[PDB]
Amino acid sequence: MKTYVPKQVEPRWVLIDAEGKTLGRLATKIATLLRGKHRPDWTPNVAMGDFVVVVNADKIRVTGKKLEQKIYTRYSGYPGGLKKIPLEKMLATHPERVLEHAVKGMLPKGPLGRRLFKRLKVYAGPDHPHQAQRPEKLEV
Amino acid sequence: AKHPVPKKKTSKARRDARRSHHALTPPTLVPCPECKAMKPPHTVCPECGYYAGRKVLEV
Amino acid sequence: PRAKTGVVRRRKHKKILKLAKGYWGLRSKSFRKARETLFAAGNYAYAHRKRRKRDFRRLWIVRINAACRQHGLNYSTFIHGLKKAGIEVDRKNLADLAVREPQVFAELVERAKAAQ
Amino acid sequence: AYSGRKIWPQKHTGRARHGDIGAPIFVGGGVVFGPKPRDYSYTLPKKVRKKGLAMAVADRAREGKLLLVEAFAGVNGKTKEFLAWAKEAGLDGSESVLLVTGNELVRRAARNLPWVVTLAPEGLNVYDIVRTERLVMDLDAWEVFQNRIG
Amino acid sequence: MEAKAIARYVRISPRKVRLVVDLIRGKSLEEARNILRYTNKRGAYFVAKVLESAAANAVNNHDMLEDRLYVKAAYVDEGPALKRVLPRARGRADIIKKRTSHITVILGEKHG
Amino acid sequence: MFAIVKTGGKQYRVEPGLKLRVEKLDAEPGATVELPVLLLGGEKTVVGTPVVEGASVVAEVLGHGRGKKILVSKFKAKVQYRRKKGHRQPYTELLIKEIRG
RNA sequence: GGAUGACCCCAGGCGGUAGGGGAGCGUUCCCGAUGCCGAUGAAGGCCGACCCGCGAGGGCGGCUGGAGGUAAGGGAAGUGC
RNA sequence: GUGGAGCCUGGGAGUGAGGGCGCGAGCGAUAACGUCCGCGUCCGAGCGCGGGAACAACCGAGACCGCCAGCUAAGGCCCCC
RNA sequence: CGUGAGGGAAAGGUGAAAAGAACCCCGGGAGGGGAGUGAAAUAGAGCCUGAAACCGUGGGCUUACAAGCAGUCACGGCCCCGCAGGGGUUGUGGCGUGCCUAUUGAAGCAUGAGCCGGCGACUCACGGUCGUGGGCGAGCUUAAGCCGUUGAGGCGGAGGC
Repeated sequence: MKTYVPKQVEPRWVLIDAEGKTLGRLATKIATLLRGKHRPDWTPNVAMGDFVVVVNADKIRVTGKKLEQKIYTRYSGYPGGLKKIPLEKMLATHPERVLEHAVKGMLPKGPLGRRLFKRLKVYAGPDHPHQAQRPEKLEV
Repeated sequence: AKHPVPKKKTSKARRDARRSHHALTPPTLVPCPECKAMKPPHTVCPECGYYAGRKVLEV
Repeated sequence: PRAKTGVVRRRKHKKILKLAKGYWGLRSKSFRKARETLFAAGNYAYAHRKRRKRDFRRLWIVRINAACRQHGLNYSTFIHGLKKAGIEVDRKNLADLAVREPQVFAELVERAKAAQ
Repeated sequence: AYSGRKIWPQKHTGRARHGDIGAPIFVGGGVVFGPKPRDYSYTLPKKVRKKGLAMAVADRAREGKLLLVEAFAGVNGKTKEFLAWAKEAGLDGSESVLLVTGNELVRRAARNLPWVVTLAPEGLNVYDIVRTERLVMDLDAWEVFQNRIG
Repeated sequence: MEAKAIARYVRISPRKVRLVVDLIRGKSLEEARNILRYTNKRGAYFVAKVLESAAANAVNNHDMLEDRLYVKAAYVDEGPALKRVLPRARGRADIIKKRTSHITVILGEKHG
Repeated sequence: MFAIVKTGGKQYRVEPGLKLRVEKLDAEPGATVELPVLLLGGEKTVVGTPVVEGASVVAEVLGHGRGKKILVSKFKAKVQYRRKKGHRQPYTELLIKEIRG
């Protein structure tokens, strides 16, 4: 009978407070919301997931010794250009990245998966500039 | 020098895309105020012999 | 007598070349190149035919799973429920239900928590 | 007709390897296993020949297409003369005829007909029979025929 | 109506003329004549001769008006190359392809 | 009102007015078959378990056809194995007439 | 089952290099041919989303082409890149 | 025990560079993607399909074709998936 | 081409008939546009058919955050043919290590191949050995020749098995 495939719809804006939430145990979910696997009319090639505003990213909670033991990492393309920055220091300067880098590596690779990442808005909050979109609050 | 040489035939696409800057630009021209003919600015108009705005050149 | 190639080869070549229309550059211009893509096109169409049957099922199961967590339980439970219920509506149609006829699916969900 | 000189060195030319240009691998070259004059003749067992003539005539007779004649009315060479006679005999050229006779004159009359294949009796043979729809013979030919198959 | 003139077997190389033809495609016979005039390229001379010829044809055979002629379409095609020997170092002969162009120009009339 | 019916090993949701392609059934064109039902939908919502005892769906057999040709070709590298097969799938075209219960 | 290749039913086998075997396709040429097709268009070419064949292929149609072509059944090879 | 079992006679072969893995030894150094034998296996010829990130030979499984149907194997069921 | 012995090519086709395109127009010419001839002039002499590589022009779809053996699967958008369907294209998603050869093993950074077209390799003779379709069977068969034929076959027993 051919399978459903939806015509385009209005994307639902969602609000989430991090704060005390385990990084990535949270990120996991944001990812799902991004893809829209929570919507029963989900399509793989389409990008119909929610726009996800997270607020209070600075107050993400982490297990173990990772504050000073997880190291984020960037390579320029120069000799010795491997940059190693510890979690601590990441929170210390660009906190909204920590959750940003986590959600991304949980998104598919490819054109679309970069599209969905754009739909992630992260603010070491609270307060996000998206009063315009009226994001429905979500729990976990 | 050890006689360097193309490894692969350049594809038609890759070829022509070299030539995306090969296109000519038309001669820039203005009307000569006297005789009205088109000519390159800052030249003498070879049609009437005039430049600013006198006879310069017996044509 | 002599049977010169004559007409035969050109024809076997066009057959292939017509089969190769669409392909990038020489793959649609050069017979040989045509043949090599077509071989690959060959297996891919076979391999992906078999694969299409399991691409849709994974999709159905995604789509169903979502609809299932709307009513407060998971795909794996739900499916167990059906089997216990004795409901064998394939998940092609399970999917459709979940997206066209919410209510019926919601019926199916209850029979499923029921039989559990 | 070409020489047999090694067109160019076995090595170091960067070209492939070749001897002379008569090599069948050259467009100049000779053909590999091409026709040579042969002889397709072979000796078919006399008996088989004998049985075929036999069986060829048999089949035809089994179809009432065989017709023996005593002689040939007024055919004295002329083609229309033969026509006449053949008409009177049920031979209108709707059917094709192997006409077998040692009579020179009758053969000459029948010869130039398209629907007639003529033949002296020592010349009888299964093919010329099978080709033709209707066999028509002399008594005098019919004899030599039976003598061939004795 | 269309008038066309072709120059065949012009002993210039197609990729070189095409550069000049490419300038005047779609321009007003007036514009074209001008462009070609002060176009610094051997091809101009030739494209000119083809434009001009096609201009007459229009006016002269096909009842069209000079003040209305534009270049509806044009194109250069490759004709048979003149294969020439270029002797090189250490005994080797090279083969130069002096190339050959068929230059086409097709004039149409500008309605308004 | 729709039902979910089973035929040729697959299931489909059918409705009155549907032309539907199924695996070839042994059945003359113009004849008319009854498909078993595993669920009935809209207004009356009845969940066959696995089939709903009374129900059926009546369809008319418009006729039979052979689907568009599928080129099934296998190729094996470095081995000179190449097979070419032409495959047309036979089908039966159905006009769903009514639903029962 | 029928009565011997006619089809139907039922069951089982059907990855595959070297390689063995079996059934076909197409090319040139001969018999068929004093024939048949052919200018109301041969061969050949370019199309096709149509028909037949598992397939190699074969039709049918349109355009080109302008003088050849060659069946059912057989025969023989300079037979398929 | 009726199996692409077997035995007999004849036509045609290819093969006679193997390889990895498990196990048993010799050599080696209780080294080597080592080497040399034995039993077995798989790749060879299953570089077809699932797992193993990738990956001939480890696990799973011997692919006639089609399906937008169902049960499973190894492996898995946080997101990529 | 080679001092020479010697080596040794390529290159066939308008049409039924030259009726081989007067005259005019752009042009130094070449070429072309008209006119004219012709059943046909993309049969116009660079001439029958006019394949493919290859080069252009015009039209449709497409493409400047994208990762690739170039495809395939699915869905979607735009163009087209039509009026539950087709055709073209391809945005996104899944999947995906060219062909040949040689190899224990090749996408392989091992061989061969620029692309297209045409040429290119399991034959023939005489013996042999199985199989096989036939003929005849304690028998079977002729060879060279001769006669005949002018695509007609017959005779020939020497001989062989």
